[PDB]
Amino acid sequence: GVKKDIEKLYEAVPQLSNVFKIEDKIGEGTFSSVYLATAQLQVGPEEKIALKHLIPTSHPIRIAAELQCLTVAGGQDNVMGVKYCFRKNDHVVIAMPYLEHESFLDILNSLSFQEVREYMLNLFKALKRIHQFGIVHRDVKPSNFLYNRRLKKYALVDFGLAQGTHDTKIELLKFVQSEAQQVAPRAGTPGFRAPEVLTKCPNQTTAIDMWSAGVIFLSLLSGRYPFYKASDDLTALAQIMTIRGSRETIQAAKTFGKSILCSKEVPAQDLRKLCERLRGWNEVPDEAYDLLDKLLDLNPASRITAEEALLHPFFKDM
Amino acid sequence: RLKKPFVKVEDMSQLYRPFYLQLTNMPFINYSIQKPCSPFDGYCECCLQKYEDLETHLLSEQHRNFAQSNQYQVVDDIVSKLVFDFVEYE
Ligand SMILES: O=C1NCCc2[nH]c(-c3ccncc3)cc21
Ligand SMILES: [Zn+2]
Repeated sequence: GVKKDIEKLYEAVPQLSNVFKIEDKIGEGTFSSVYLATAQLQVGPEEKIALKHLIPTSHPIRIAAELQCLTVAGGQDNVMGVKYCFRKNDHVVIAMPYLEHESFLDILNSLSFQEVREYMLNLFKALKRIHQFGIVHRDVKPSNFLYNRRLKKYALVDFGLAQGTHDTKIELLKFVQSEAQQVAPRAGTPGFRAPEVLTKCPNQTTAIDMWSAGVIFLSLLSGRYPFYKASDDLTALAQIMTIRGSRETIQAAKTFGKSILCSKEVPAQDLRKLCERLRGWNEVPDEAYDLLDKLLDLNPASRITAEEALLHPFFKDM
Repeated sequence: RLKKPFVKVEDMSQLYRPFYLQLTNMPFINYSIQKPCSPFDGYCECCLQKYEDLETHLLSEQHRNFAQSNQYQVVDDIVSKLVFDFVEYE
């Protein structure tokens, strides 16, 4: 079954035969697949390695763009780095150190509250890091944030969808087109996309990743994943308005050039009651919901930023 | 004019056609459904063309040309700047 996939990967990129004993396929996705492999390091130890095989219909700039993010920003502050990369015509394979990780669905309702602060803490380190380089990740969700619960190790992965801030320190990102114009932009998961993305706003900043982190936190606090179950963008928005209020969403969207009509008005929810009813878990401090509120700021200009988040009172003393 | 429930999004500066969502029911927050359920419970970038079956498109000569061209130099450039550190066998 996967035996065929593996075999075909060796057929695709001959050079892999020399270096890797490919043991298994661990993931598939729209734009790539990920294998587990073993290799020998010149320095002596044997290493477990993840091999990400990109879809041969990928543009070369997109490939190089992803790779450059991994070279510059990666390897530090819970951001994934790159050991080496192999090409044979249109087949590229990126090699990364391998982090054995949990399913989010699994650990979801079993983490202590402390592990939740630590998880959130560590995700903002990673976003602080990518945000300094002006990388807009665009697909922040639990499956792109590897968590090893036993080793307490973390890793943001996948820059296959990234864009740059207008002043990105990452040169190739400047050749990636935005969805606003229609290389091509790649669609992300509706349920982690911020309202300015859902409403097709031409100006898209790193704030969009912060909102995604908010959604993750909402899942951690409420015990529900996926929190927003939607297959198109507007459905996602309609669900957001149910949580954050339709009036509040209409007002906020005026500040970024979008006129939103909605036929049924729905009030904003108190975040504490919402999470408590959907569920250290006896004394979740106010600071937690206060932070969630700032992450799920409907206004991208006022939304809290990664380095601001790290200074939140929620995070004293760590 | 529009059957309810609906949502309409318009670009205030006319840069877009409005777009729409019509549902049977608006989302509703279900606190009764059980943990962990939601309370709400192609194209080749290279050849700039759509296809139906990947397998065939990959063997098509439009794609096979690109695949074999110099375009991947920008990839190549980033790559030859990394340091190989695995053992290679013959
Ligand atoms: O780049 C990725 N996109 C989707 C999922 C994924 N998983 C990994 C990964 C897994 C384990 N160790 C390193 C990278 C990398 C990736
Ligand atoms: Zn093609």
